[PDB]
Amino acid sequence: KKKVIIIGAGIAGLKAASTLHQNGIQDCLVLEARDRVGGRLQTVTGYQGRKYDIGASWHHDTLTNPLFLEEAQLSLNDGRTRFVFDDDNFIYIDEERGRVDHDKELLLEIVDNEMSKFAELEFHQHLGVSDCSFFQLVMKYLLQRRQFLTNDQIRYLPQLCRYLELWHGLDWKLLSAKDTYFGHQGRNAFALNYDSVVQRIAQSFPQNWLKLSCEVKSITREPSKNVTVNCEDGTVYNADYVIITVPQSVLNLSVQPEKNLRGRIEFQPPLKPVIQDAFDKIHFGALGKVIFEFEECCWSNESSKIVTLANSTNEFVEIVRNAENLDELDSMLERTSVTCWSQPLFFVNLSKSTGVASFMMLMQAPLTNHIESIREDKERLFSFFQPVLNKIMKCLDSEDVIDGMRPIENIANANKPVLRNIIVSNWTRDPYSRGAYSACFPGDDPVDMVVAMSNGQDSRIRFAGEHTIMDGAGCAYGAWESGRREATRISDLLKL
Amino acid sequence: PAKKKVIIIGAGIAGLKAASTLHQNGIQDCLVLEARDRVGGRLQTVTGYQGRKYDIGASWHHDTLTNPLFLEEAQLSLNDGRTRFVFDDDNFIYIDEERGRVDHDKELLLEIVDNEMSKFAELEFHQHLGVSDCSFFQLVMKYLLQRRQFLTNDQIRYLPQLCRYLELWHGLDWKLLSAKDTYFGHQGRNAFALNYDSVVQRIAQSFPQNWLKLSCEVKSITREPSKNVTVNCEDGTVYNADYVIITVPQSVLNLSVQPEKNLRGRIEFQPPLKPVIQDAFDKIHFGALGKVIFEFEECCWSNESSKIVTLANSTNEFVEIVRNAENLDELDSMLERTSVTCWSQPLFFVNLSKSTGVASFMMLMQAPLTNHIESIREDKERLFSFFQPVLNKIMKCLDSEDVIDGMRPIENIANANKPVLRNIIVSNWTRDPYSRGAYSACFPGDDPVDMVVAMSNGQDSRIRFAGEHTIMDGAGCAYGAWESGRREATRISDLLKLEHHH
Ligand SMILES: Cc1cc2nc3c(=O)[nH]c(=O)nc-3n(C[C@H](O)[C@H](O)[C@H](O)COP(=O)(O)OP(=O)(O)OC[C@H]3O[C@@H](n4cnc5c(N)ncnc54)[C@H](O)[C@@H]3O)c2cc1C
Ligand SMILES: Cc1cc2nc3c(=O)[nH]c(=O)nc-3n(C[C@H](O)[C@H](O)[C@H](O)COP(=O)(O)OP(=O)(O)OC[C@H]3O[C@@H](n4cnc5c(N)ncnc54)[C@H](O)[C@@H]3O)c2cc1C
Repeated sequence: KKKVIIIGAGIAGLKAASTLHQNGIQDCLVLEARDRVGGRLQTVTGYQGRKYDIGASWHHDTLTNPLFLEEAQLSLNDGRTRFVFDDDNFIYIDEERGRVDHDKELLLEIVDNEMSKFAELEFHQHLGVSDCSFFQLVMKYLLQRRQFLTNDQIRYLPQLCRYLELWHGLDWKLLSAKDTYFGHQGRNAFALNYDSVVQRIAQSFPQNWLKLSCEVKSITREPSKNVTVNCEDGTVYNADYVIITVPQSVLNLSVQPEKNLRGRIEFQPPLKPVIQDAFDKIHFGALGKVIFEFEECCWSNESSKIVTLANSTNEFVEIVRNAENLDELDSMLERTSVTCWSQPLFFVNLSKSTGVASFMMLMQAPLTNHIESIREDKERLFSFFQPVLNKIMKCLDSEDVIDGMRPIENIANANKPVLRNIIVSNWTRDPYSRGAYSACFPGDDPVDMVVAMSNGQDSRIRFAGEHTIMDGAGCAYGAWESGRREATRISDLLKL
Repeated sequence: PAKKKVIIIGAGIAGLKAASTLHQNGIQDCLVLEARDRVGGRLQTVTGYQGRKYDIGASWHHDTLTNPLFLEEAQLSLNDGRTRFVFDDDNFIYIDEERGRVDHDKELLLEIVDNEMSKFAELEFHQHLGVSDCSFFQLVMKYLLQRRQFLTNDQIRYLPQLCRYLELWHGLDWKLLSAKDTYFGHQGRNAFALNYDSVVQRIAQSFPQNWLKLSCEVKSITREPSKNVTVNCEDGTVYNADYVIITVPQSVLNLSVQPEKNLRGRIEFQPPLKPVIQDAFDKIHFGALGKVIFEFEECCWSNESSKIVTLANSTNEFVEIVRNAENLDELDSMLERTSVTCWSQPLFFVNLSKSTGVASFMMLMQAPLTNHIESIREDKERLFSFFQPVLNKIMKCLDSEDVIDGMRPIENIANANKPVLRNIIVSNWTRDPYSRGAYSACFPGDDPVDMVVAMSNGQDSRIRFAGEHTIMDGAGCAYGAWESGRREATRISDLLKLEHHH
């Protein structure tokens, strides 16, 4: 039947089909479980046709990102704007204090810088079976350096640096301090429609290759040198090769009993031991998103980066100043319910960088699942997030946010910000994502997963996806790369 | 010919710490020979207007996460409430002559593109060797060419100027400075020594004061083949030592591998310095971080920040050139074409009023300016004229007015919010024969590791070396010198403990 069958039509599978096509391979299929292409790339339409990337949103590592360069070379030719560089001076807001960023007395970014360097030291060339929760690492720093920090620095620095949760979508007690501090190949570029990247790659191979709304339920290497793919609807396929691009979290279901779990793939012979073992040394984070769409911007556009700090206390300073050592420090902090001030929140002020009166808010586990479980209660959401939204507005030279999500406009706003809609992501609940992207807990190492994935179940069952490659690991451009990788190798093999 | 266990040449912080450690262990009959009438070497605190003191040599403790000297200081301050240092890392205020402030600018965002420029550099150099060095200037050109699609015009105009404050971490213009060694990461914040002479005297008074013998310049070090070191002061005194520890600045030691015996400071080695050692002098060179102190009557300006960098003049034509070049070679060439002014290079200014109370700026400067400015350090009114534009511009950006030359007090009452320059102090290191520059940075192609190896392994088992130029951790830095003196002395201590029964 089919020369190559690609499972999943995310950026991996799409690039893999595109490469297959580019090398002259025909009779390939792309089988996608969702009713759209793009996977964790998803541009959503909200109020008055504004568009948002509820999935991946930036090109990272833009000095070296081979996908981004590709995009830049297009913009160099047709002049149009595919991305904007929106790195900015973060505006940091504590509920009580207001703006703590760029402070003459607080100097929070400076000691943040010291803690990052402290972290790079505490790990690189020493090992010692280190690794601890990003939280544990920050406590260590606070112990070693308390003599050289003010009380406010001890209060507010540990909250400010929790902006790092939104890089992985994990709370700092779940984040590997090791993974917390990784370099970045340069500025970030906010994609002005990642769906246009998807569109570009998807229309670059025959559309009759793409079969939509077709979950795959099993894959079997009849040792007679072909691969049986069995879709859920019952259609079965005879494939020379298979490129499986299902998310890491999805593939993980393959190595547990009970196969009803939607998205799982039954492997016969099952995933070989060097594959199953890697799931122990790498996990999945829950970065989530919330879009607040306002009628029009009536707040300062000083910056597109605004992070609200979780509440901090005078007695956290005291406990720090008292502990003899880290065990005493960890133990003393034994001292509820969740609000919007209970964790850091990352707000992209789109009005400055794309001219659209909306905020793009990032959130993390454990908050992400809870907020995603109530994504349709738009009134709950307005209640939960109203406090930080007003603190933002007030620090941004505006006023409290009016709930204008159902009709009846009073006409007297003009300088009051009016919320018209909220969009929420769903990746934790969507059975075909089951989290955000690869992310490690303390004591993980992607290296095992990469190796296992990159070299295949056998020569016929291959793997692509953001979890399957070292450079750009967890990023859309790694996924992309991993695609071109598998397809290039198969292209050379078919091309006889 | 008196016999000494160890003889230390130079009473800089390598010498003093070495003497401190030797005494700490219990070694007796040691000697610190120093050519100057004072100890401290390139650490020296001077006094100016109304007794205000300034460290005209080293001012900061660097790498305070690890700097063992700093931790020693901080352990003492922890133990007695005394203020020995103050953390004075601030958010830089950047000043361009035309534009005024361009720091932390919502449109310009130079700090962020500076940061990417850093990563660009670091990506250019990694793993190892093969990489081939270049000038720091030329790298910034490379970054601009490679990245002009993603830089605004004002970014291309101003980023090159803003980043050159690295000249002031090295004392070297960006065309003299090695791209490789430029972004040498800093292990934490810095602490401004509140008197570095408190360090000097504390270490100086931790060994027998009769060991100290200032104003003796060492002019020859002769290793008798019969396992004894002869030392020759210029006053004719001759000494016999089991071990010597040379701590003269690399710039001074370099003269030993030239002829002309009469150069001030030069030591005559016999045997000559190891061919391993002579060679390392080609793979490292010397920096000229200078300093100038501007003392004003009182502080009548904004104390937003203790850190102010004035930008060398730039042009929009430069941007044009950057957009319209085809490659690095042709970019370099288009760049071709004034007389030097205060606006001809970055200048780093420390507003001590905020960090210490004292109404005085501590401005740092770099080769080639330093030597020219240091060579007119006595012509004060020439100094004032030369720095008056950047001084005035700074006061404009700090909510004050132009500076009144009040060096020759003729007085005025109607000065309450006008700044009055009372005194200008200038360093002198490039012209001091016993320093001959600041501390040694890297030229294009220099590998500082050669020196550290040739120094740290000694001329032989008895002629040893310490100093800022003789150690990896803290190279060029007072704690590098400090740790190096502990090194040679700790090793000598152990050897003499086992030396033939005691
Ligand atoms: C909130 C969020 C923000 C992010 N932001 C960024 C960012 O700014 N920059 C960045 O570089 N990356 C970002 N990422 C990560 C990026 O989205 C992913 O790395 C990328 O999409 C990887 O895609 P993939 O091709 O490996 O798999 P995907 O695109 O996730 O999925 C492969 C496809 O397989 C399909 N599939 C699953 N199970 C089955 C089955 N049983 N049968 C058939 N098909 C199946 C899925 O439906 C999916 O379409 C973000 C991720 C999240 C969640
Ligand atoms: C302007 C400036 C600013 C600086 N700022 C900092 C800073 O902020 N932080 C930092 O960590 N470092 C700083 N440094 C560097 C620091 O000052 C040096 O690393 C250090 O002080 C040098 O110590 P040393 O003991 O190796 O040499 P020195 O202190 O130079 O000691 C060498 C001694 O040898 C003597 N001598 C030379 N020839 C002979 C001879 N023939 N006979 C006898 N004696 C001789 C000299 O008189 C001198 O006393 C700065 C340097 C300069 C110039």
